[PDB]
Amino acid sequence: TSPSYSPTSPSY
Amino acid sequence: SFSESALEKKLSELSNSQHSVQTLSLWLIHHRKHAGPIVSVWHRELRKAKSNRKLTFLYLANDVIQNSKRKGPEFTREFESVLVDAFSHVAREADEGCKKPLERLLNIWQERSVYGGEFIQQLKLSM
Repeated sequence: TSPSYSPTSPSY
Repeated sequence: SFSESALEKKLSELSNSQHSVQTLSLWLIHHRKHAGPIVSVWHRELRKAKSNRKLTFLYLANDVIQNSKRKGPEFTREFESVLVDAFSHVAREADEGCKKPLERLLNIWQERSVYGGEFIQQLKLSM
């Protein structure tokens, strides 16, 4: 199972 | 190739993983031309999903709202007329559960200022 999504992962 | 009924499928298949959210969110921005229909069916499938996946839908929102901005203000624009409902909806049905992850998503939203101050409010008080 892959790592869980993190809302911050998008590039800011 | 965009098709509403395919989106409903991908949505049905959306898992919580960092990969699932991030490449479904890429598919949607490929079709930024279809932003209005995309959001309207997200809003419908969101409200149909069980409570353990409602959060995950809001995390799809996040990754498309945030990454669509290098491409144009389509999904940003489409989602605001919806998010006050989606949040307030997911606030409830979190009846016997935790609204800390929703209150953080609002905070990483006013922090990065993905939306604007008066709209981060109303998003906060929708719950």
